[PDB]
Formats: sequence, C-alpha cells, structure tokens
Amino acid sequence: MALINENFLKLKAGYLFPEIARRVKAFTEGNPEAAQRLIRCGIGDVTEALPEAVRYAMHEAVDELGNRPEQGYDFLRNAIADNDYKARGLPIEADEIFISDGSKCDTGNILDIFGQGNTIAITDPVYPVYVDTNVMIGNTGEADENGAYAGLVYLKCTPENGFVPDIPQEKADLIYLCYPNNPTGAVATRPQLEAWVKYARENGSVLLYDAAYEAFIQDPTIPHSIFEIEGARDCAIEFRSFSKNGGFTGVRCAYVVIPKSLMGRKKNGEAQALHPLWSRRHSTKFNGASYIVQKGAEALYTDEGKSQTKALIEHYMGNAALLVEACKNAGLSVFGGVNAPYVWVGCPAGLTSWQMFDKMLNEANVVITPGSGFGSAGEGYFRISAFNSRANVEEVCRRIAALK
Amino acid sequence: MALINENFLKLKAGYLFPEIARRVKAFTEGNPEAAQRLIRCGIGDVTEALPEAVRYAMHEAVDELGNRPEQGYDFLRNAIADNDYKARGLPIEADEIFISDGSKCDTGNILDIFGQGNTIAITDPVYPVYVDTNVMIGNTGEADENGAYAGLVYLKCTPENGFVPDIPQEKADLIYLCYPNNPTGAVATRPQLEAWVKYARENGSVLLYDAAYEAFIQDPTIPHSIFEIEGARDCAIEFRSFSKNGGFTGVRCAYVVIPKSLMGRKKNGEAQALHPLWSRRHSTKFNGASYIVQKGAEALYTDEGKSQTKALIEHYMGNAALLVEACKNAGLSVFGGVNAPYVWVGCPAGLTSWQMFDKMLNEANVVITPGSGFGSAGEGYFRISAFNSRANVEEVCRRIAALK
Repeated sequence: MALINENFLKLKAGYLFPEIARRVKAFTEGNPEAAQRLIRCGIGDVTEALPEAVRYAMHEAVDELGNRPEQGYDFLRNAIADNDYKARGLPIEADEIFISDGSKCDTGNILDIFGQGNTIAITDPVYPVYVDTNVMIGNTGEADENGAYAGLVYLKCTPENGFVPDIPQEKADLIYLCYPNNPTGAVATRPQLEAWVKYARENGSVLLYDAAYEAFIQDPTIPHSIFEIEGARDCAIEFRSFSKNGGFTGVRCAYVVIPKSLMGRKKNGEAQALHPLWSRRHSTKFNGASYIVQKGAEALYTDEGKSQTKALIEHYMGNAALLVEACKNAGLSVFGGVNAPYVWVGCPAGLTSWQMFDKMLNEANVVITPGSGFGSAGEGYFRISAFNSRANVEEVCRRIAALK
Repeated sequence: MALINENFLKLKAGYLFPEIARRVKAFTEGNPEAAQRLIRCGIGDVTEALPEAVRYAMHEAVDELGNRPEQGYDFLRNAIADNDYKARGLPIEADEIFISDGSKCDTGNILDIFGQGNTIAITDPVYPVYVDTNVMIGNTGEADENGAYAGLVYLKCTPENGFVPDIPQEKADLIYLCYPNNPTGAVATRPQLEAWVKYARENGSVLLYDAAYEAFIQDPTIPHSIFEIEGARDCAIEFRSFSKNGGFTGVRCAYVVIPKSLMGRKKNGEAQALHPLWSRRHSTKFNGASYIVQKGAEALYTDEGKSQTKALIEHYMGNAALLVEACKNAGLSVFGGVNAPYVWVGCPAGLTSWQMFDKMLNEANVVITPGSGFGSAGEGYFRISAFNSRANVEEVCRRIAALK
C-alpha cells in the first residue's frame, strides 16, 4: 500500500474556518427559527464583492476571451510596481512581482522552496495557515494541550506588550509577521520594523511579511510595506492581497514580492537566490491567475477604482468603530478596530473562546471566530469581522449590548 | 542563513513550456519579419477560449457578485456527479468531487498527501508536471544524460509496443496514467484498464488517472473514466479538466475524484483514507475556485453548452485530421490525431527533438513542442497542437509539405 503524509495526522483538528462552518450548519439544522436571525461576523458576509470599475473590466475581459505567463500579465505586474512601490519611492521592479489566486495560497505554498531543519518563528496569535502548512510539510513536532506544535518558536503578542512581539534571543531562519495582524489588529511601528530587518539581516534570516490588510491602516505614522525599511531587499518577502483589500473577496487575486537579491543557503553553505526557486515553483505547480481576474485587479489602480476602494474601506472601518464602541460600552476589553477591519475582544470572565463562540451562536445568533483558532495566545479572546452591511453591524452592536 | 529545498537543484532545466516561450521570444526579437509569419502549435493559440453559454453565465455571475466551500459549490459538484458519472452508470458521489483552478495544479499537488519512499511509476513519454513535481518534493534522485531521474519507474510507450506500456514486474505504489496520453494521443482499451486495476488492487497501489483529454475520444470502444472499471473505487484517483476540454483555456477550472473508500497506509501499516487528507489540503493551502469560473463550468452541462462544446471538439479534431494527412503525405511517421487534439510526429532523419524545434521555428516559422520535453522516450519526436484556427492549421500543413 502507498505511504500517506503522516505530518497530516499531527494536526489536532480540521482547518479552523471549515470547522466553524460545520458547527454553524449543525446549529442552523437544529434551529430553523434562529437561522433566519443569524448574522455572520466570522469570515464575514460582504454585499458588494466587486466595485463598478472591476465589474466593467471583468465583463470586457469575458468578451475579449470569446474573440481572442504564470508570473502574471505585464499590465498588472507594471500597475503594481508603478502604484504600490515606485510612486511611494520603494525599490521594487515588475519582474519581482508574482501574481497568484490569493495570499492564503502564497503564504501556505512559500515553504515549498525551503528545506527541512530551519528554525521557524510565528507571531502568536495569528492567521492559522502558517502553523498548519508548517505541520503538513514536516517542519514541526506534535501539538500540546493548548494546540502549540513543538519546534515552532511562538512570538507572544499580549495586551501587556501592546501585541508587539519581543525580538527573540533564539536565532530564527524564517519569521512570519502579519501587519496589520489578523486577528489582533496590531501594527508595527517604523523602529519596530527597523529592528526586525536588523535581526533578520545579521542572522541571514527571511522575514515573511503578510501585509494583506495594508489598505485599512489609518494611523499616518505606520509603515504599509516592509520595503519602506532600508535593507528589506536583503531579508524580506512581502505578501499583498486584492481580495482581503476593500472586502472585494470576488477579486480572487494576490501577489508575492521576492527581491532578486534575496538569498538562502544550500546544504554546502553556498548562497542561492529565492527568486528563481519561486519562479520554477509558480510555473510548474500553478497555471496562472485568469486574464479576467487580472483585468479586474488592474481596474483597482484607475481613479474610479481607487475612489470606489476608499469608500468601501471607510464603510468597513466605520463598521469596526461601532463594534469597538458597543464592546467598550458593554464592559468587554477590546483591541484593534482602528488599522484593520476586525476587532479583538476579551471573553467574559469564565468563558473559553469556544464557549463564547457557542454563547454568541445560541444566545445572540452571531457567528464570531474563537481566539484559540489563531493559536494558544488567542485563548480568552474572539474576533468579530467588520465585513458586513452597516445595518447588520448596528444589529450585532445591539446584540452585544443586550448579552446577559 | 535559511536552508533552500535542494530538490529544486536536481532539476536539469526550467519547466518545458516557459523554456519554449523564452526561445521563441529570443527568435521574435532577432527576427521581426519572421515574428509576423509565426504560427503557435506548441501550447496552441485558440480564438474562442469561451463558448456563448459560458460567457452568458460568467457575465451573470460578475453582476451577481456586485449585488450579493473550498471543495467547490454544490451546483457544480452535483452537475459533475450527475452528468459525467451517474448518467453513465458510474458509482461517484458529489462529495468525492474536489473543484480546483486546473489539472496542472491538482496532478502537481496530489503528492502533498503521500509520504516519501513510495515506488512511483510514470508512463514515458508524458506531460512533464508529474516528473518535475516528484523531483521537487524529494521522491527521486539525480537526472542522467537524457533527463530521466533515478528512482522513478518509467513505463516505456513506443511505436514498437503500440504505445501500450508493459505492466511492470516492479511493484509500484503510485502509477501515473494519462489517457488520452499527452503527447502520443494513445488510448487504453477496456481490458488494458482492467489489467491496470487488477495490478493496482493486488499490490494495494493507487492509479493516478489523468483524463484531461477524455472529451476528444472518437473510438466508441475506448473507456473515458477509470471508474467504468469494476474495483477502480479501491485503487483510483481521476483528474478531469474543463479548460483542456473543448480548448476553452479561459475556463480555468478542473476537478479531482477521490472515492471515500480509497486507502493508503501509515508507517505501522494500518489503513488511512485519502479523502480526508485531500479535504484538509484543499481547505488549508487553496482558497477555492471563484463563483464566476464555477458558474462558467456549470454552463457546459446545459444543452447549449454541450452543443457548443461538441462543435469545438469536431473543429479541433478536424484540425488534427489535416495535420495527420499533411505529415503522412510529407513522409513523416505520425501517431494519434484521432482521440486527442494533437499529433505525435517522428523527427526527419538525423534531427533531435530540439533540432526539429529550431528548424520549424527558423525555416517554417512554426512553434512545435520537442518530444524530449515529455521524457527520454520522447527524443526523436515532436508534438503539434490542433488548438488553432482552421486557416492557421491549413497554413502549417502547407509549411510541413514544403519543409526541405
């Protein structure tokens, strides 16, 4: 018989979000009356998954394919290089941009170009894809009581330390930073990124910088890109998303930035550029994002596209501001809701994250994400998405206020 | 410094198709006059990448996302189960269907749920994704002079043996079969598949059955699906594509069939179902195919969709028939062009595959695929795609006849 990948059996449970969808469906089946009242603030529940400019461009592209490069089309790689980097004085070229189907895929699949035995550092709590894919490829040991896997170096982010992780004494080879952080909403300051780039460069490490929620930053002092930091070109890969941007989950498109100067080592100690490794991976294991979605994403860089995106970001951060107010008024400890389209909330005394999940589902008829789903440091908290209608978030705010 | 995946350095060259695109671009730069005359029969050059029914559905879906499950939507999983399996008396359920962005991705990424040290058998020559991804994950040794990697069991398909591989004396754990074969155009008979299912079941092996060109089969005696064979449920995964079907490369959608009954082993020898392993992989490392492309693919199962698909298949197999006639008339040994939309052609006396590639580019201004690109058994042949306009294929036929 054919040997299975036993690293999959190390996984304590199923992937968080399908595990939630299961428990919601179970509730919905048993409670048809409640199901009609249900509001989804887990992943979220967007109305306009495509702005006008993007829809127009996608219709044109559909007709174009009727009439009629894995790295991505020139027009989109150039639009990204020009608008997100060159126009901000950042040293990134179009041929360092790799267009994908989403950041979930890129952050998951980046480990394909790295070997075994690397020391992996991951911010805790964070988006659980980084941990789970590290377990699957065999970069960890078993999980403990609290679902932390041996071998991984967990950088603890708490209210105590303002959700800014202490740069470790341990020397990590790969470092996952999510900024703005999902789910805490935390942002890194310029000096904090300067210190991370210093640590990475002197240890010859790689910063895996997930900037998916970049566009929601409101504080004008906060960096958007790691390549705002001198020397980032020598130690940083950046993940960006069109889909988790402006809540247009319909724009299933993202990109990875790999400087041609970025180096790993072989077993013999000699240097090896990461750019070619990823290019080979991208062109062999992926078939490229469609012309339709790439034309959609190009539309986001038009005047009308930027105008439509800015209104949606104001709408969603308006939603977040109301969730912060309602939680504060109800006596709950609240973090974020100012630089990312979600809020991080302390569970009421004596409730685990999963117990608060069940209470909100059964009593308030509101889906939230249990904090423990984002790692051990997440226990005692939950996340509420600001990705919903204004009317639904106002309703959720009333339900949180009324929670007994 | 961070350790790279050394398995990438075992790869003799870049992935075949980007390697061709490079050599064409180089020629196009140096020869602007020739570039105007160039006809692309490598990958191919389709005009209508979307039928009417698919475009209508994609336009409606774009507007739907403006107004208001990784495994794939119910509507498409049900349409596939009902039309491609149940309506042919095949025992496949909707929950055994996994919707993806393409077969290249699925056939490449299937190795993620298998361990190391399995004996891998691959038909030679074949689509080079299977070999290259096996090299990347560390399932092989180094390449030899002819680009065959140590460890892999290569099943030789030649004119001598009618492109029928000998069922090996070696006991293989994973077996890659491509039917119709890319690039030879060969098809397996019912008794040949019966023998493969017998071998697989008695050795507890897994058949990885790539049926991407299923729709182009013209011989009514030839099986379309491995699940036409009694016992396939105990030893078979099937790969199907909407995109490599009817030449609609615009429909970036495919699916994998994993029976819930299909078993691998752990290191202690106990059984483990493959279905859950793939579900966890699919929901963690992938973000699901878009609603727009899934609505597109659904449209292919309508009366108008089947009618439009059948006309395009007749158009492309008409193209293949002309390529066979022109090659035969010019004194070239030709195989296939009857059950798949490409022809497999013997190089003129004394030319390697790459030498025939250069001759067709420089003398005829025609891109073809060198046979050696599909493995060692491919040397001395080349592939011509039937995916082009009728006028372009008639032109290519004249240019082959005029080749001196």
